[PDB]
Order: sequence, then structure tokens, then C-alpha cells
Amino acid sequence: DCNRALLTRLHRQTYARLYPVLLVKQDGSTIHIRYREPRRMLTMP
Amino acid sequence: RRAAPLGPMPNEDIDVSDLERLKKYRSFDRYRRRAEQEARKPHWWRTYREHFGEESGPKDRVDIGLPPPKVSRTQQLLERKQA
Amino acid sequence: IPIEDFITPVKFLNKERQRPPVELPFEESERRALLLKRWSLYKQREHEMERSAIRSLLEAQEEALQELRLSSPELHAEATKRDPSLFPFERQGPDYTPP
Amino acid sequence: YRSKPTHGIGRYKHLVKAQVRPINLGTDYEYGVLNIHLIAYDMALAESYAQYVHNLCNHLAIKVEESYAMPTKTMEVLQLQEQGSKMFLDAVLTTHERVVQISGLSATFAEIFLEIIHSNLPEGVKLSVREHTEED
Amino acid sequence: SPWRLLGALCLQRPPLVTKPLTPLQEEMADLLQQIEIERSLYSDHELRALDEAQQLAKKKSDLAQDLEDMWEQKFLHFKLGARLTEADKKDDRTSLHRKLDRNLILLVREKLGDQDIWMLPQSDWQPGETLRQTAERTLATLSENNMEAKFLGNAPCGHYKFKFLGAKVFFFKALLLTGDFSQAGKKGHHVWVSKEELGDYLKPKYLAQVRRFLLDL
Amino acid sequence: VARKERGWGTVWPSREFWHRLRVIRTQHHIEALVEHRNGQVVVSASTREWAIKKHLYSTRNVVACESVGRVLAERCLEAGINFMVYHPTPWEAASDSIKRLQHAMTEGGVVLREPRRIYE
RNA sequence: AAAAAAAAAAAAAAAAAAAAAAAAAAAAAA
Repeated sequence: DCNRALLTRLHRQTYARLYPVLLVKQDGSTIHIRYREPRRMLTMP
Repeated sequence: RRAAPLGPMPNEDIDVSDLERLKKYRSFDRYRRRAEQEARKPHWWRTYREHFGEESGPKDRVDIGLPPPKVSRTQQLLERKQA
Repeated sequence: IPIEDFITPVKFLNKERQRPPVELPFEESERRALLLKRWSLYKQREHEMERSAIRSLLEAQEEALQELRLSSPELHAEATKRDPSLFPFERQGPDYTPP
Repeated sequence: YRSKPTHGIGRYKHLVKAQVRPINLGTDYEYGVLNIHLIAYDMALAESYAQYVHNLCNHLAIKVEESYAMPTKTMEVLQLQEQGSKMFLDAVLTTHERVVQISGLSATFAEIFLEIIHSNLPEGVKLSVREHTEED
Repeated sequence: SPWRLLGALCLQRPPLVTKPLTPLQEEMADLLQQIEIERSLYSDHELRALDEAQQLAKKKSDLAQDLEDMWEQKFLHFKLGARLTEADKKDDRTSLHRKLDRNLILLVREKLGDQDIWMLPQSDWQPGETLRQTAERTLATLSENNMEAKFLGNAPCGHYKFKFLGAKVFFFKALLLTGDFSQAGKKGHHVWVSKEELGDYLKPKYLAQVRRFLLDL
Repeated sequence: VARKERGWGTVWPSREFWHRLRVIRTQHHIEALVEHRNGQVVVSASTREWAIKKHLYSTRNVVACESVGRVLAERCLEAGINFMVYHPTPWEAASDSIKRLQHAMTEGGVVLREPRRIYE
């Protein structure tokens, strides 16, 4: 059921280019942030 | 001087207690439909139908016919379904 | 003292010139449409199975609680009340890579 | 017309009324005024799960009152550069928050609800159950 | 009509890391990828990419690549935790670290004097006690672990009676936050098991119906 | 020369007509009718009728509204009536199914907008 | 005592809601 609401686009009428980003907070965990910078990955300390 | 309603009074059936929990027609349309439904029943009060000559209202039909063509139910239902 | 983020920023005004073209053959159109219809069927079965799932769950609740009252009245006095432990309920969603 | 059998035919306004406490009785126990905070980094994600919640409540007969978006929180993250010793570098993020408010509950519907809630939770999504008093 | 009072508990482990997608969900995923980047207005990266790609030619006749390659190498250089900590062992049903994708549940092995019992953990609650109290107490005491588990309600999940005497087994749901399991090698057999295994390992018809109020996911 | 029913005008739709186009759109089937103010439906085209039901696909479609339209059109000239009035709803009048309904009737040779009365 | 009349009238998929896929087994399983 984790994939229930996971499938979407941003519904605002006028908006920037949104690119898939892998984000590491401090866990060892990773998230997918849709963010305007094409960069493959970012990580927080 | 108040009188007594004769048979049903139209909206009486729904509960005024707790209106929030009752479902609504949010649509002009649904309303229209349910409306005309209520326009087609025999009300106990003077109505349009009554005065405006529905032309005899209910008629017991003297029917001189060709008796109805006899075919089978489930057969045709299946055939249709397949088609 | 309300401020929403809904408004369209001034940054996005005149850069509008970047994405004019879009064109599809009957093929991309057809593909995406089939995909859509199929997706509708799928999601519907999904909502349906979800609903019957939580429903059957709630029937386990029915049988349970009715059994508890039919057994012990003290037990439907105890457990029919909502406890203080639910107040700050917080849960974090799953992630992509384990820690 | 008062004297007729038909008086009150047209009468309606009792039908549409166009014109807070949790009730805890310990048996039929109504715990109302509940606040679901949905907090995440992704707008599409947030809006999606919010949508799913709101709709879910619509189907479960549990009545939703207010669904609204709380102010976004803008983070500036400073990362240590190794070359310059105490030198800082920067990257920007934003946290978005949605809220769905339910006016009524019972024990069994909470037990039931929380299950579907955290079961259907998305990746990168954080959830909160609270009480109505908060300050904007 | 004497009643025998037995508390019981359904112990739910949170699914940790997300599942990969149905082929249809994937096709839909790529589809929404396309359509979203379709209605996309410019990009700062794409502005500085395309404007400089066009401008360098007119400083030729009369950057973005840097960043692209920097990020390629910085992501490739990086490494991640594995998605499977179960199947590389592939063995342990008893590891609490086993299944990352699904929700997990505790079982126990007991052979009692007159009986052979496969036990979804059960409690004995005294008539004065509240089902709550005995649920928690027996939980923390039975497994010899330090367990942070946030329960949902004061109300129970599901109830199954065995009448010899007559008796009740009351199942509750405990949502596990963080467990600490002491003496990881203790003899008492605790089986941490998914939905599919909750189908298999369960003999009783009392426990056969706990997978009925379970979350299948 | 006959009498129309002038009136109402508190309510909706205007019940002034000899003949009216009544289109009832169900989630399943399109049913377009021709009405008399006696409430009696004169000539009707329904999707639940095996005749159209079996010839084409997907009852709810725009294709189907057009269909039922032409059907009712030929059935109209068969009845011989060239005139019925249509009162769409503002949000309905804008929708496509009804646009091309109206074209099916136009090209059928049927006129909407009943001719005016004589010495009204 | 067999889809959530003899085929019909909730549900799902283009700021959050709201408003252009289907149907007891061979009259005589509560």
C-alpha cells in the first residue's frame, strides 16, 4: 500500500521543470525529492 | 384553526435531527430528476394533472389485439450477451 | 495570520519561451490512452480490494467487540473508551535505502 | 394557508441550515476535533497523500471540516568545506505541510483508521495526529 | 458459567523500506514523467544550458556540462545500503531485521504440559486488571527485550473464544516504534514473519482468523 | 394557430412549446426523447433498445449521442414532425455530446426552435 | 428463508473536496 498515492505529477498551472533527486538525510536513508536542479543526488550532514 | 394532513405530507420522511449526516444532491440535475419523479405521482392535493386534462387519466384498455409473439427469455438474453 | 504558497512566483514570468513544442503521432496518443484506460481498471480494482479489506477488518471488529460485551459487561465498559495514548500519534513513512 | 390540510407544503428552511469539545462518555465515546498534519519535502507527494486522506474520509463517512495548507518552511543547509577549514557552503530546501481536520470519531474507527493511514503512507512522508488548538 | 481470561497481542513491525513497482505502475510512472516534464516551464539549469549553448556559437562566429559531469561522478562515487538484508542470509525467520519491504509479526513456540502450542503472543489478565495493562506488561516481560511500542486504542482488534469452562482470547494491536532485543540467542523461539508466512505457520482456527484483521498490504 | 402554454417563468424550463427535445443522460445510456406538454413522449430514441445497442459500441460515448441523434432525426421525419424546442442547461449546452446531438438533428432535416404562434 | 424489474436506475480514472468495470451452480453458500 506504500505505492497508493506515490504516483503523481504536480498540478499547478504554470511551473518550472521538475527533476528526480536522491536525497540523503542523516540516517543512511534516502528519499526522492522532485527538485528543479537536474543533480542526481544531494546529502545532509 | 389547523387541519390534519391527508395521507403523506411530502417531505416529512427525512430526519431534521442531524442534517450534516444526511446525504445531499449537490447537483442541479439530480434534483431536477427526483423532482419530476415527484411530478409524476398521484398527490392527494389539487394538482396540474387534475385540472389540465390528462385525458381520462387511468383507462382500462379494451384491447383487440394480435396476441403477443411468443419467444423465450433466457435464450435471447444469452444470445444478445454473446453478440 | 494566513499566507499560502499557492501563488505563481515572479521568477516564472518571461522565461515562458523555453517549452513551446509538443507533438505526438497517432502511436504515442494511442499508447498513452490504452495505458490510461487500463490504469483506470486497475485503480478501480485497487480501491475495491482496499474497501473490502478494511470492511472485513471492521467485521473482525464487529465479531470481537460483540463477543466481548456478550461475555463481560465490565469489558465493554473498559475498552469502549478512548485512551489518552492516542493524542500525539506520530509515524514516519518508509524510505528508499535502509540506514 | 393555515386552515387547509396542505399548510406547510412549501415550508423548507428546517431542511437547509445556513445560519470545540470532544465528547468522552467512556462507552459511546466521541473524540472529535482532531488535526492531521501531513508534512513532507515534496509538494506533489504532500498534495497526493492529502488528497488520498480527504477522499478516504469522504468514503468512510467520517466528516472532514477543514483541509488547508500551512506555511512552508524554507531551509538553508550549510555544509563544511574541507579545503577552507571553517569555510561553509550552501544548498536550499523547502518543507511543505498540509492539514486535514476531522470532527468526529469513535474508538473503533480510530483503531481502524490509523491502520490504513500508516499502511498507505508514501516514502518521504511524515504524519501527525493532534488536537484542534494551534496558532497560525 | 466460569470464564477463563486470556489476554493476547498482535505485534506489528513497521515495513521499513519501500517496495519496487508493478509493471503497470511503472509504465504509469514513466508516463507521468513525460507529461510532467512536458508542461514544464524552462529550467534554471536548462536556461543556462541552452542560452550558453546558443551564445557560445555567436562568440565563436563573430557551464551546464561541468555540473552534469560533477554530479554524475559524485553520485556514481557514492554507494548505498543494500535493499535486501533478509535474502543474503535468506535463512532467518527469527531476525527482527529480516524483511524491509513488508509488515512483520511475532510468533512464539511453546509446548505445555497437556498441549502443543504455536503462540501468537498471549497474555493472562486478572479480573481486576485492564486488558491494556496486561497486554503491555506481558509484552515487555515475555520477550526479555526493551520495547518501545505505541499502541493505538483502548479498544481491541479481534476476539476468539475456546469453551471447554469457557474462555476468551483477546487480540490487540501494538505498533512497534523501536525494539531492543536482549540475549538475541535465547532458546524460546520467536518467529518474525510476513503476511504470507502468517498464512503458513498458523495451525489454530483462532489464529487462522488473526490474518483476517491483519493488514495484508 | 393552436394554444401554446405561455407561463411559469418563475420556474424552468419554459413549458411553452408544442414539442420539446428531452435528453436524459444516464451514467450508462443516452436516451433522447420527443415530448408533448401532456407529458406524453411522442417519438423516442433509447440506447437500451436492442436495435442501436447491437449495432455500435460503448453506450456512453459521444459517438453514441450522435447516433441516437440521427436515429431520432429519421424517426422524426417518419413521424413527420419537423419542429421541437430544446432547452439545454448552460453547462450542458457547452458540452460536446450535445453539440453533435444538435448537429445530428440539424442534418436530419429537423428544426429546433418551434415556429411562433399565430395571433398569440 | 442467493453489480456496493424480467435489463434498468452509488464507484473509479481533465489549491482539497464539490459540480466535461461489471451481475447463485446442475413453476418443478441469513
